[PDB]
Amino acid sequence: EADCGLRPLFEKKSLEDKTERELLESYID
Amino acid sequence: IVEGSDAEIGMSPWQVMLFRKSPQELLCGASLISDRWVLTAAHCLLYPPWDKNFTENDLLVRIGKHSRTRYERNIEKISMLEKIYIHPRYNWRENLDRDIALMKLKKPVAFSDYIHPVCLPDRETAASLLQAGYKGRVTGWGNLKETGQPSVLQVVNLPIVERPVCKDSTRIRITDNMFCAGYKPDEGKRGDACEGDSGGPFVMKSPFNNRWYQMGIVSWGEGCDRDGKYGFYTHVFRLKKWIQKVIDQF
Amino acid sequence: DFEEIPEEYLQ
Ligand SMILES: *[C@@H]1O[C@H](CO)[C@@H](O)[C@H](O)[C@H]1NC(C)=O
Ligand SMILES: Cc1ccc(CN)cc1
Ligand code: NA
Ligand code: NA
Repeated sequence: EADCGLRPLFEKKSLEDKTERELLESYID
Repeated sequence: IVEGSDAEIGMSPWQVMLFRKSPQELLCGASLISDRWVLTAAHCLLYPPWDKNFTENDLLVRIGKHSRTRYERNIEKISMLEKIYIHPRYNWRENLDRDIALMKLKKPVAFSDYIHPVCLPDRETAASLLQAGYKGRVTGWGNLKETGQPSVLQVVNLPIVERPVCKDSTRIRITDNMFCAGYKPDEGKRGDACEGDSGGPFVMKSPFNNRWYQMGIVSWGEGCDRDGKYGFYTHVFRLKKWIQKVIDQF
Repeated sequence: DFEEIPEEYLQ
């Protein structure tokens, strides 16, 4: 779907879940 | 999930529970990829060594859930299966190569705050993100330890492991249709999927477009959270041509 | 111990 992967309670409201930053910090490139 | 934590509400709105009708029980995880299509592991539906060969009418899928055991009135949706499709080269005899299956729902599920599809990766997203050290996220209602069961959906973030380390951890033949993830003994963090989590998603949040992509399917592990062992995941991008063929045809 | 689901989904 064009809207895939954007969570109504997080990305769609610009709210961050409690551990997604751990993922971002591992993406070292 | 071993050494995970309780999910936040709506944290994994593509999570699906594969549910046996009789006896009523959790069979596996799965994921929502569109309003009519659910992705899971083939071995959740077909595994002859254990006399497992489910038909459509044996099963339901439950979408939008958080609690493992409760009927989440006004939140979850329960869908019947129209048709199961198993990869024609799924290798149940040897090593679970190509451990992937699709389920088409009888009717579309309505999206909500709790129900929303995950993306499937393109080649470029897969090439950028499927790298040793990069972390993904595994979710499920499976057991909390190898040898107990959670009240609510569990979540754990785990790093992808270098392919030689994956291969050197096991006597099973590892293929290009698998990747492995988990911490090494020296790394001082732990975590894994466990029984009941298979078929669920390994997801990564693209830093390029801020969308979640399903890179893996929880496939197999020797025990759960054992030192020196890793969890193995179906490589979704490598099998995407089959996914596309099924959805285009049916 | 799973809570019973509505009978409509089992018919
Ligand atoms: C699984 O069961 C179906 C019957 O619904 C049968 O057609 C199929 O050949 C079986 N496959 C295996 C590997 O036993
Ligand atoms: C990835 C994974 C890890 C552990 C199990 C349970 N043996 C299944 C799947
Ligand atoms: Na080996
Ligand atoms: Na391990």
